[PDB]
Amino acid sequence: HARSTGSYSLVTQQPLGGKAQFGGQRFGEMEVWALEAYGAAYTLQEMLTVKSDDVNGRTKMYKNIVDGNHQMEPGMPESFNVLLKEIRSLGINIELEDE
Amino acid sequence: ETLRVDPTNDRLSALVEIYRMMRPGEPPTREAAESLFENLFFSEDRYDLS
Amino acid sequence: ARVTVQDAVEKIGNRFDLVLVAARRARQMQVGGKDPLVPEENDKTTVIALREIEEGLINNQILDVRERQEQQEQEAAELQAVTAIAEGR
Amino acid sequence: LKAQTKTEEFDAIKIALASPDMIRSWSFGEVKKPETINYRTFKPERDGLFCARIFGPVKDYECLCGKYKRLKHRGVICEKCGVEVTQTKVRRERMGHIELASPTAHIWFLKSLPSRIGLLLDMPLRDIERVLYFESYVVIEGGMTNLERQQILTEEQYLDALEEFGDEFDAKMGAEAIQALLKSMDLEQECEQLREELNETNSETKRKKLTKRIKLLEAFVQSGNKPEWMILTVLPVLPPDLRPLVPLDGGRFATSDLNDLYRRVINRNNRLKRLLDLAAPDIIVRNEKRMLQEAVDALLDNGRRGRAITGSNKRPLKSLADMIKGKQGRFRQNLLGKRVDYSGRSVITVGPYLRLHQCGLPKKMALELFKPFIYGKLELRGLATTIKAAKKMVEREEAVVWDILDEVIREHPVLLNRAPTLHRLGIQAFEPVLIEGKAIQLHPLVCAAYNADFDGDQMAVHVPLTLEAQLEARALMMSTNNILSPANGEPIIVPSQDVVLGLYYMTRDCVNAKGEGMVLTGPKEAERLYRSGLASLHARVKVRITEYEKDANGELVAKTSLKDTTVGRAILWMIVPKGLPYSIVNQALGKKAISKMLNTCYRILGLKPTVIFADQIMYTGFAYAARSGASVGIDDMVIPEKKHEIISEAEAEVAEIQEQFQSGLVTAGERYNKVIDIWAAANDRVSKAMMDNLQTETVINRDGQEEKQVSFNSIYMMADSGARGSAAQIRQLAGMRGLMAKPDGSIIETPITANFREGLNVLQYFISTHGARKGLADTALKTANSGYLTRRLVDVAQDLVVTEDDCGTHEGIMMTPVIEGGDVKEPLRDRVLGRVTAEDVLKPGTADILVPRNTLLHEQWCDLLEENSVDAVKVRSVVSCDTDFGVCAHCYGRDLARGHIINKGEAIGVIAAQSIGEPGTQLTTGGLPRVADLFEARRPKEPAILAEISGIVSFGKETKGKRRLVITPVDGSDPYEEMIPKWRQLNVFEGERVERGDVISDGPEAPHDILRLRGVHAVTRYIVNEVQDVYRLQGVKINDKHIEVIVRQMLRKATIVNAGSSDFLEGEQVEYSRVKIANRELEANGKVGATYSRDLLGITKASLATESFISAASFQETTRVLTEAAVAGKRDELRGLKENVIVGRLIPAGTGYAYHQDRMRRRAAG
Amino acid sequence: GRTTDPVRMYMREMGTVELLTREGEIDIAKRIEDGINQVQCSVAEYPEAITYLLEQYDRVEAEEARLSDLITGFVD
Ligand SMILES: [Mg+2]
Ligand SMILES: [Zn+2]
Ligand SMILES: [Zn+2]
Repeated sequence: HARSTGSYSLVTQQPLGGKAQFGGQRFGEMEVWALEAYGAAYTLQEMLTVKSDDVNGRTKMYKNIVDGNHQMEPGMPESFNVLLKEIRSLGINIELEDE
Repeated sequence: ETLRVDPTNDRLSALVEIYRMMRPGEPPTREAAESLFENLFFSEDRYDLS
Repeated sequence: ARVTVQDAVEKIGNRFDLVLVAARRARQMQVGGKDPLVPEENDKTTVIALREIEEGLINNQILDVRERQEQQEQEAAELQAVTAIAEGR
Repeated sequence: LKAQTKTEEFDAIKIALASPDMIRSWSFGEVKKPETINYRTFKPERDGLFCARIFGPVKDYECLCGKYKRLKHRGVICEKCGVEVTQTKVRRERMGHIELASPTAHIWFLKSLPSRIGLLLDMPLRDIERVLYFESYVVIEGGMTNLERQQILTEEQYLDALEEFGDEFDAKMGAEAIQALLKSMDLEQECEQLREELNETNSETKRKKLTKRIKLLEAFVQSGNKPEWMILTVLPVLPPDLRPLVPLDGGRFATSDLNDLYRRVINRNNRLKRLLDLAAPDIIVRNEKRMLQEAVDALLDNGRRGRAITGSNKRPLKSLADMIKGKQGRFRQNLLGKRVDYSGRSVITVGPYLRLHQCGLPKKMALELFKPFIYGKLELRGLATTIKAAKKMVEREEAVVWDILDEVIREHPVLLNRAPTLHRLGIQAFEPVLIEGKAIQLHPLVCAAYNADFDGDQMAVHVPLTLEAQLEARALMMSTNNILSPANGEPIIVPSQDVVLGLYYMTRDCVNAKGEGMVLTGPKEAERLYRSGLASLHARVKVRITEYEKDANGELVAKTSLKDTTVGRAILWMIVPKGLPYSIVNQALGKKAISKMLNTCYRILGLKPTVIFADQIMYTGFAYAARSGASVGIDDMVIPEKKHEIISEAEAEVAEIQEQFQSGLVTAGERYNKVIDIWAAANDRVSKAMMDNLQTETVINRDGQEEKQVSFNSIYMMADSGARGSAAQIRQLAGMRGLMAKPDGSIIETPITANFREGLNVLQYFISTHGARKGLADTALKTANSGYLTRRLVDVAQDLVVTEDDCGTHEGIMMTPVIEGGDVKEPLRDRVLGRVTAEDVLKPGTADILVPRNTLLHEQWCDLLEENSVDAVKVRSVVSCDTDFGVCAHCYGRDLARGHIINKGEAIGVIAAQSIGEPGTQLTTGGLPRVADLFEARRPKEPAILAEISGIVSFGKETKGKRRLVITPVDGSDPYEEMIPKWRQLNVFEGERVERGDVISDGPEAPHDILRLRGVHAVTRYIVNEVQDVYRLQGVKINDKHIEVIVRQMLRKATIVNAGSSDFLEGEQVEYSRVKIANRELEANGKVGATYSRDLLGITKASLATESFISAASFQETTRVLTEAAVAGKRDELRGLKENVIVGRLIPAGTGYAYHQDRMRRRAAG
Repeated sequence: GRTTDPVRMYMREMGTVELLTREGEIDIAKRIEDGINQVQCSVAEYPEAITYLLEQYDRVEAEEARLSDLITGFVD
């Protein structure tokens, strides 16, 4: 199996096969630790932000990949962004401070 | 010594403590305790070892 | 290809900062602002930057210096343009 | 400069209780109806859970009514039905609210184990609930009449009390009552009064609780939270798209359970309002209020009261707390895993042709993976008009695209990963080599690191998109850049099986073979002699060789001589680079020596030569092993001729002991033991028969009659070389195999007399089956145990990262060889290697400093230490490091995949945890559970006791269940008297002096003790040595370092004794504390500095305390963490790994360490 | 005791109320009649209550309202 940019899950925006065009490989906790032992921050960020969970960063990445500019303008992963709404849906006020 | 730990006295008492065990919180009734206890292991309907 | 980056790691100690510096330079080349300091073998900007670290003509100090110069190189151009903004008064 | 208003890049995060107005801030409208969608036109019914007016447009940039459809109209609120036309994405954002008729308790603050509303009001839970259900009346602000403020009354009691006192007395019931209680509460006054009461009365019982509660109160005050907020006035509604109604195939619909819940809360709420305007009796409106409470509770967190079930379906509906918690134990969707683009996977194959730095990548896979790169490159050179045309080109697979793919692949590494990722080598970067076929090819030398067999294991590929990822992969995760295990400096690139059989068969010698005794000019003509068929691969021969030694100063010396060697060793020597001596290849080259070859090569010539060397070794190994024609036949397994006789004699023994049992000469049990002993001894005999016969029996002739050497038999060469097979399995092949054991743990007294070379009958096989099944079960379980352990470990360490450079302390532990009971179970050289000296060390004579204070001891320094007789070296450790909130590289060690000192910013805790965890599969009170017991600090079952204080001791009082022990210090006061139960056999001499930490009894001891009585270095030594005993008994190599960092994380907290700033008994960070008393020792108070006592917390216990709450919410119980943090208004600053991973930004370590540092210093500054 | 499960704290709370006798129903209904009729009569004794009805019927015949928005009908 191989996938570049496929379809995406609705509830949380995440890679999902809808065509039998397969959903991406699942990058788990242990793999994250494996990246953490190495000094690689950017591989990990791109792994859990732009390559997956960022509804903005993914396309903005694609355009750069084709333009010949390798970068990432990551933004915030939609999982955590949903978690904020889920927490705030209760009587719990969770805010993002400062600058 | 099992009897000395037994809170009950007569048949109705035991049936009360059984019915209130199986379906607790709700007020016990004579016909209710009898019905339940007879319905558990003694009813051709609700019980079979075959 | 560059099989082992060890020599570059020798040139700048940290080895994480190696990734950083080589990155910054690799972008100086990839986004077209500059040109290689050493023959490109078809090596991608990734490896070209590493060769540049290995040959000791590129690191954080050198880069900061160059960029700091270019700031004044543009400040030289705009010199009349921005002073024409005396409309501030 | 104007600070800012709108979006910056945020730091930290805050959590707290929500005001009604604060809740209204988020809300863009009130949902007044349970209605969802219209049922024909599927458009949202206005003012409902799904609403275009409140939340957002159904379709992008379009009004609901349809009047304004143009992308131009944007900030416009439609005059018909107000909907601001904007992207439908905002329906995923905008929140809502519901105004509840009656107040309502928030289930999280009612039912959390330490009930917040309860202990804030100093009121029991059962009372509060009894009041909430209208099952009783509670007083509020009782005034001076008859009654306590928090006192609870009944119907009749409330009536009587009301008849007596009309006013100046107050009582309510239900939610409104509790809210009235919380609102009326004055925290400050309580503070003052409680401080006074704390001061006045002396009882442990009184002031313990007193101080606990005052601390709680002042904390809640400082929070910014006002108690009323635990009772919900307004209830926020979650955005529609986070609980969608979206359609399916067959015209069917599917929706989140929250709707079912929310709807209910609305209905009942509205109904309650109705029941107010209709002036209903109390009994009704009460029931409606309770129902509303239940509905809201079910919505927020379901399962804490009734567990409501979803419509038409038995399965309980999922609530918001269940949405947050997630599942698979503790996993928050970052933790369990996340799907990732630009990736793939497949079955893997060999590819021995590969250099160690590359891997075979299927063409199609590389095509689909690099697709955007290919698109961009195709129109970069102008082979495609536009991106669309590029797609059509690669989709047509036009011949021209393959070369473009060859371009985009070249310098662009790919990440390879296997299924059970344990240590960091579970993921490695490779250079892709385009290969026809659907299988991934993986370099054999790497197969060890992945623990990847070829039996159908699959591997996954990931593309390093951003430039920084390419350089991270190439300079960090690259294959050639990790040649060494992070656990120990030994090479992980060690040749595996076929290759080592190759080199073993290569340099070996038989007694007589073609070319024996002759002489050759050099290895070239030795090989030339061999390939032509003149000389045998193995024959004793003198040949001239030129070796090199770099032993000059950075300079290679050369020397030539006639070496007595074989033909094979001569040919092989051609590969060995430069400064290595010929001595290394002149031996038989087993799996062990062939490793030390690579190792020495690395510690001498550096990285590159070691890499290319290793590659060459693999190639030649495969080649020559293939040439050798090694095979396995049925006659390759030789059974002893004396087997049957051994069996017979041992069989006589059993009938002898049996005859003795028949005559009663021996008891049944003693009989059993006897027979079992004779059978075991027999097994040993047959084993040591077949071992001799198989090993030496080649009996051959050189120029004379005879001579005998080690056998050339296939299976023996296999087992001996280290390729595959071992004396045990070989023993199972030829000699009899074992005496099996019945499930209950007993061992059958009639062993398996047959073996695999012969047939096993019905019984023997049936009995073998249990051993097999228990084997598979046990191993499959120990995998899980290992994993759980690594989990706990990384949880307890993680954020530990090398931060400062040198803390500069002379502190360290004394390193001696382990020297256990025999001779040297582990040397000094291994213990001190790659570590750094705490202070300068002496020769046997002095004012001669061999190693000067803190210097990395590498192989040369350790060998210099070995030249001299020095038996002891004090060494800096990560446990003693003066640096707070991390470890200085100077205290850690050099150890890495590279020999240089540890880099600034590498995250050591994680690699330590991984290093301990990976080998855990191989571990077998004792064992892996013993390790787990150790790291958990658990007090053993039948522990010993250590002398509390030095000095002469004696026995006192009498038998109550404890016979008291009275200690007598020389100068100091006596009063320490410990109660020791006397039915435990003692050790301590009634008439002798015992040092503190001596043996007052026997049995294992709790490390809490060892820390307290013996000291910190003592306890860390105990942990490291015991766990290392466990691992080393299994043959596992793990450096003491990692264990030491784990230990440091275990001892992170301590409990103060003295005072002058903070509270007395508090468990707290020794980082915080030590930095505070180092700060207090000068300036401040002249010295008010407080004494502490170091504490020992188990790993699972130490992982509990984490400053960041976002981190804690991950692996701990989510609900409790969120509540308990929300009350104190705790502000998470991030700063750690887990939290930053969760929030999705750069890791504050490694490559990212530069960023955070630059940010960390900018913070709290000018 | 209270097992929670609000069905119960209802069932037991209403179960206290004693069933009505056939006479008690008529008693209570009579009480209702008494009560209401009091407020009706009290309304009848208010001058503004009359004048208002007048001003409203003058608006009904003036086509500013309908007869349904004032009276449900009289006795008749
Ligand atoms: Mg396998
Ligand atoms: Zn409209
Ligand atoms: Zn240190």
